[PDB]
Amino acid sequence: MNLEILDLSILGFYSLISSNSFESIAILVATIMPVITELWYNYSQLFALLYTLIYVGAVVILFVFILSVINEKEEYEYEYSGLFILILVLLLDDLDDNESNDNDYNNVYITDYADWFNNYNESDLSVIGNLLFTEYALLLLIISFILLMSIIGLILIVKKD
Amino acid sequence: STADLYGLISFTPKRDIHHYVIRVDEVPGKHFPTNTTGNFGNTVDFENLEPRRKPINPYL
Amino acid sequence: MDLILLMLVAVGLNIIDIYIMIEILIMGCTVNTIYSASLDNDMIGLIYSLIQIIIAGVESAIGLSILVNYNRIRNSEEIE
Amino acid sequence: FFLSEYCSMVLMSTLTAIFFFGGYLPFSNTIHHLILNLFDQHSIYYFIIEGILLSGYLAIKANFFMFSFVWIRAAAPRLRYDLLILFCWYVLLPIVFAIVVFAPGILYCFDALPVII
Amino acid sequence: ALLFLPFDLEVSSMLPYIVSIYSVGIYGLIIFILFLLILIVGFIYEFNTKSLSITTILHKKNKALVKNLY
Amino acid sequence: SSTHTNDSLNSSNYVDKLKDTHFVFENDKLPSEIPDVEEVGATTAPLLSAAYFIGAKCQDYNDDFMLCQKEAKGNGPIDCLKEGRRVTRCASGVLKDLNTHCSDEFRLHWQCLSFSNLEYKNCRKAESLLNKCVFEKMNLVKKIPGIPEDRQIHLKQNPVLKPVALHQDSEVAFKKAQNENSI
Amino acid sequence: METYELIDSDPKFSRVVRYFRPSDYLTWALGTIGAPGLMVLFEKIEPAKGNTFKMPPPSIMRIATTIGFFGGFYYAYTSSTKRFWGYSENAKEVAKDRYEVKKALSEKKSPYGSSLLNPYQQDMSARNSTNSQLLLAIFPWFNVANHQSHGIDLRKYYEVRDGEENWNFTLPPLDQVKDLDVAQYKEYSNYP
Amino acid sequence: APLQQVGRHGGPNKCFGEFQRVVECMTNAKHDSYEPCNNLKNDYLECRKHKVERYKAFLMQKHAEELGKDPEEIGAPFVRKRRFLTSKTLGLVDGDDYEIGVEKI
Amino acid sequence: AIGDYPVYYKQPIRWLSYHAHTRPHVFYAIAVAALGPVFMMATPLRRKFLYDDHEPLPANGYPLPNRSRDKTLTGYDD
Amino acid sequence: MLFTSLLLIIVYGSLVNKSHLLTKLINRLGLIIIIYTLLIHLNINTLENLSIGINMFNNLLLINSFNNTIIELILIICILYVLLISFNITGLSIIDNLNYSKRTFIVIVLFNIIGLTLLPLVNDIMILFIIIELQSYSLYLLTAIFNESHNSTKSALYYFIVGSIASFIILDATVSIYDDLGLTNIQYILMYIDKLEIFDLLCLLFGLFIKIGLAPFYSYSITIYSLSPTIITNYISLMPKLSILTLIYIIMHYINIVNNTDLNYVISFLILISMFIGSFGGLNVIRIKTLLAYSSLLNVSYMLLAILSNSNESIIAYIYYIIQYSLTHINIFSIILVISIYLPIMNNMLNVMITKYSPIEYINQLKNLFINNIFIAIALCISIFSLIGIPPLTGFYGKYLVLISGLNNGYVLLSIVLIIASSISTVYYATILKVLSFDTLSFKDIISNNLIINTSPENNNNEIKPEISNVISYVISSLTLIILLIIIQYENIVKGAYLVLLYNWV
Ligand SMILES: CCCCCCCCCCCCCCCCCC(=O)OC[C@H](COP(=O)(O)OCCN)OC(=O)CCCCCCCCCCCCCCCCC
Repeated sequence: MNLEILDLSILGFYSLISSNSFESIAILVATIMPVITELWYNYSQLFALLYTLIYVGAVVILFVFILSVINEKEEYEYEYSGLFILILVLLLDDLDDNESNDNDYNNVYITDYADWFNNYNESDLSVIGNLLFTEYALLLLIISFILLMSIIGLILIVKKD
Repeated sequence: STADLYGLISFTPKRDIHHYVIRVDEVPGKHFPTNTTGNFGNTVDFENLEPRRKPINPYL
Repeated sequence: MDLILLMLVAVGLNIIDIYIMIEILIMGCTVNTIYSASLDNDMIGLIYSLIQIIIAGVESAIGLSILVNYNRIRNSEEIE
Repeated sequence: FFLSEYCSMVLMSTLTAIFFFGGYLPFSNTIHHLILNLFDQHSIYYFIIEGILLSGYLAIKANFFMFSFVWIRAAAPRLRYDLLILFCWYVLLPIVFAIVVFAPGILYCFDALPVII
Repeated sequence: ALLFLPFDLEVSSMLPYIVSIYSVGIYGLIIFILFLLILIVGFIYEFNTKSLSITTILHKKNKALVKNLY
Repeated sequence: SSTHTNDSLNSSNYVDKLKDTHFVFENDKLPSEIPDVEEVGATTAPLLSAAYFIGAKCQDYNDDFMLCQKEAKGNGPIDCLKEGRRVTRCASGVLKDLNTHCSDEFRLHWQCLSFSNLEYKNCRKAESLLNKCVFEKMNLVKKIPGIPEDRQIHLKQNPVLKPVALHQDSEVAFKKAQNENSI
Repeated sequence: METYELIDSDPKFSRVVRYFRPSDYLTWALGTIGAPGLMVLFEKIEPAKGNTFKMPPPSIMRIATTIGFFGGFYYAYTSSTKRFWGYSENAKEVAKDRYEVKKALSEKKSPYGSSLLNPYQQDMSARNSTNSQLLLAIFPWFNVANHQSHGIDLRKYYEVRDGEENWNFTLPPLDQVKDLDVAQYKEYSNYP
Repeated sequence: APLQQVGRHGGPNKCFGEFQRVVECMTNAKHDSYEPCNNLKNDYLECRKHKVERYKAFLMQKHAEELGKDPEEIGAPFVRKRRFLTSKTLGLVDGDDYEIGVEKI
Repeated sequence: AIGDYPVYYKQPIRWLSYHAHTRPHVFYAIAVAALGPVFMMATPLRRKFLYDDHEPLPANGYPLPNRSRDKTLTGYDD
Repeated sequence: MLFTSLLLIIVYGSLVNKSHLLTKLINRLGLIIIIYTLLIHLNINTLENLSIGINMFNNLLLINSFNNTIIELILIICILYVLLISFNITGLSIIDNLNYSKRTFIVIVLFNIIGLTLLPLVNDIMILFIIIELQSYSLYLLTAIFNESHNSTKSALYYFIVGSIASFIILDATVSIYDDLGLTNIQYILMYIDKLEIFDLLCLLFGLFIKIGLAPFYSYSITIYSLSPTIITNYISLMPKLSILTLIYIIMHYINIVNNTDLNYVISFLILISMFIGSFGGLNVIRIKTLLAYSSLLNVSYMLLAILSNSNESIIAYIYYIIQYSLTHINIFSIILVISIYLPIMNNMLNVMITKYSPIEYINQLKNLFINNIFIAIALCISIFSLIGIPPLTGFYGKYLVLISGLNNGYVLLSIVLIIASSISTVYYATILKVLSFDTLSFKDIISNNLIINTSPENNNNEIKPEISNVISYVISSLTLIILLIIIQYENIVKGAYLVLLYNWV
């Protein structure tokens, strides 16, 4: 039983019924956690950890803004929905989870063959840094330039002075 | 002459999947940061590389 | 269910809820990049994934500051 | 919440011992060999003692920093958080980013760039 | 709090260099410094603008008592 | 490196569940037209212990097998089967000679590697005895190419990095040779 | 197109500055004083405040001189680069280039110089820096490495041209010149 | 020519050689048109997705069903749980069906 | 003029002292950071007076001998 | 030069004290920086050398003679725009002090110019995404430079949200292509142009269409341009189009290799709708900037027909059209900024509220311009007639060259529809001229001492005091006469556009 399917089923239910802004900042965290875990267990543990290191800091800053802008509006308001229309919507959605229509690509299993030629064996992050700091160093230096612009941009927007 | 000159300049030769301009001057993979000799699947010989397709400069 | 734009009901009714949708939508692009790069054993895709994460975090900050100053403008009397 | 806060104190005390005091490495290599030479390595009792010894070195260093957590609480008054923000952003960040440039420059000058082995 | 995000990304951008410092050699080290030197202009900018202060809403100013004599 | 791949065992069985991994066997032997060869039966610790003696004995055959791979131009695993069989036999010859000539010295060294995370720096004493025994009986010298003979790390008198835990058998066997051979 | 002889498809930073003509230094000075001078001209064209002329403050003239100083060097750097590329007349630079290369070859030294970079990094550095002067107006990037990807064949330095007989350089074969690719991979084909 | 398809250890990966032979063909000056390099393009795309090879396996599985062949009699034996890669399955002389240790290497 | 603010291009030494007394968090962070590139500039001195750079690691795969295959090699045949 | 001088200006601006004069002088330093950038770029980049196409920075960028011309055009128009913030537009402090109150105004412009010039050069999907973010972020920061303005901040919020959705669409398109091919460099992807899904590139174009305000995504740009200050609206309504349209042309140049007519039909559908909305949309509007927003949507539809046809005649059409439309755009906004000095002052029905950011907000605030300043009114008439396409103004040859490329490629419907669209949009172009002049005689002998210009003092009553400042007057004079008298040099200018090649060669 792939229990990640159940997790996304609950998350989709709570995204349809979410009312206030605090629930939305919880839908975000309830989305990154399935992403981080599935990356950890299937494809990339490096990027599972990079997601946690960067998105959490963004989440708390996002949460602190909710405190300064919460404006009483959706606590006392009413929503109608209907339990039957919610579950029927989620049932129809769950029916079609085939993002791709290449049946052979989705059904036939493949393998790779290992070789011993790579005797200098290092992590993916060392190769990523090796290329990023040598061949795509321009991409890194532009990213540094964009980060500098954000620093100036945030000040010229928020600072009253 | 003016009519003839415009006919030459404004003619657009046909492009298809068999003839078009690709701006790549050399074959990649002569050097890698590490482990340049991998599975020995790199069958391109850089010692005896055939001449590449040099781009045409119409003003030369 | 996607073609009838069911995602328009899943987005909350605050401006910040639109920000979260944008982050989730961009995060879908990065997960697709990581998945393809890992299958191909290609580090260029993972470099792309790292760039997307950093850039997506930049616009999150720039958009937040605009929303922060927008709220300050409403609370402008500040007689205190 | 109380349990997790004191778990974090033990974790950060143990990380202080790991990042700067060698983790589980013995204080004295001579004494470490003397104690372990009493037990036959072909018996399971050697590995019990070694596990106690190595964790003891980690325990001693972490106990001192858990002591230091209590020690600073009993000696220093509280600092306002708005002063903490200025302290971290105007003092600590410039110093740490100086060392992140200082350290690779020293190592390159003496041809001692680190590798994993 | 907003400026935390640009600096957090800058710190997370040094992770590729940490585990590849030897391989990139002097070329990567110089690029690493250039990455940090461009971001140090943001640090100079924040210091000179005093953007990392506390936004009080009250200000205590000392008025001078003066006499319009005749 | 602990990256998940599709070519070997992954980190845990949750990785297998997500990938629906099938661990597949093939009961067919190699085709009868290809000559047979007995595979090398040594595990990780004995092979690492014997790595520099296989290099000093099979250098011509190792290079010839690798040079065949380069000249194969993609048709590698097929066109170098004959060269590969020479490499396997030569490596087995070294392991055979170790177990008949330097058996106690050899088994001492790779039992220390198993005891010491398979790090060469942790087992210098047993390695020195094995190097001395192999050189006398097989005339094989461990050499690290690209550096002067007197800057080889395994011959360093006062290494900076030393094992925290001492292998008791290596300490005993090192003392015995000290008092009996270097009088 | 009035093309000329290609000297170096990616000239090193030191070579570009050394090969500055006296006019290149003249334009460097013009850029340096052209920025404060334009601030005076703009004030003369239309005063910043009111209707009367006012000299801009010294702090503005200080930062203007710095901006012009960098702008003057970038212009001079691109002026000298065109001669290496063959886009501009470079007869003087060819004679100077041939003397320096033949002198270094006779000493069995690399015309490009020894590098701290391994074969990959020399190749990578040339990929990053070659033709980068076309965007020197947007952001800077210079060749400050001793790589071998300069777009030239060193065999053309082995034919004596007019006005080079008095140099009397005896050139060895290329496989004896230190730190060249054709004299580096002796034992292994993947290690220099 | 920038590097593409770099393996996790810094060298060329499985499909780099296919890509390299495509670039060499497309940029060779001896070719009048790009028709000679069409088979090289399919080979590179087959290296990544194996779509035609998966399609062939689809035909073989389907063709075996219609002739009544048993999937477990014509396929390859497999084990789904890593803990049960036992010495009896591996064929060792003193094999056993007890689970193998996978908790800590 | 007991405690005026020094002008950097007129009194460089006094300008350094002002910031080292009033803004230590700026003066000394820069001073530490300057020691990075300064040591990198002293590297040529080390290569001539203390010891040379090490030989590069064999991190480019198996070292293939730069020669033709030996066609007279025998031994360990089928 | 741009990058190096930006760093000095960033630091220098934060060092000196805050005053309106210092910010104005710092803006003039920005003017010198762009001039030096143009001189350096001209000194090294020439049309004849770049015809082949030269790779830079590990093939991440690719500059050719088609890219180079747009870069110089961007630098030239950016020079003209900085004159607005570097000199007096009106001469009255209540209006002009706005352009000097933000010290980061010039810094953001230099940030955006770097993004504008690099975007047409992108040769990799990774750098395409990075640069399109760099250009977009600077536009958001410029839209919000006046953070004490409620409308300016509201526009920046709308701009950020819509432009982030487009960027995600652009990123999603590149990720799909990388998934298909495993390649990131454009020239490498061109080797597999026949095997990747070509509609993955239409998704890339769709994100670019949002950023140029094409229909059906036109709503946000019409809203943003009307709410933003006139100085901000002048920049953001023109600058993104110079770079993105050039990039769209290069992408469509690669798409035409495989000749997918289904993709050509979807784009033709978007052009057809944009002509209908651009022409009928402006008929019932009262704001001048809302009217110009529809004019921008209409002229983009004309250029996209040349981009869609994508032939030898299309290079000449697009290159000439983009140059002459930028000058007309600059000329009109320069006049609109100037003529705020002729606004009457009260001493009331409909409770009309006018702010300092946009003193000229309604079309009927242009009333009696024929009386207040005949030379400026004629200059505005010449520009509006150029947008109409009255020969022999520059706008006529723009429509003529667009029609040639469109009809040469068999786009019969779009050529007819645009000519109908031109006639429909003439109705609201003429309404500007009706407001300027049609009441001249019935109002010539009236006493108007209640204008904004009358609040200014007089020096000596014996001197001659010009009513408009020197620099802004000379720019309006120069651009208007270029628009009017292009017939003199049209033959030579179009021969130059013949030489601009995009891998034509032979
Ligand atoms: C250690 C476990 C921590 C979580 C345990 C509590 C379980 C509750 C749900 C956790 C997350 C599941 C998905 C929910 C997404 C957010 C939607 C939401 O609004 O929260 C649900 C919660 C229930 O409120 P309820 O009364 O049922 O609905 C409103 C009725 N007008 O309304 C609330 O506002 C309460 C939320 C409390 C704060 C939760 C913060 C999010 C924590 C997520 C961590 C785990 C990540 C998600 C893993 C499951 C994925 C489905």
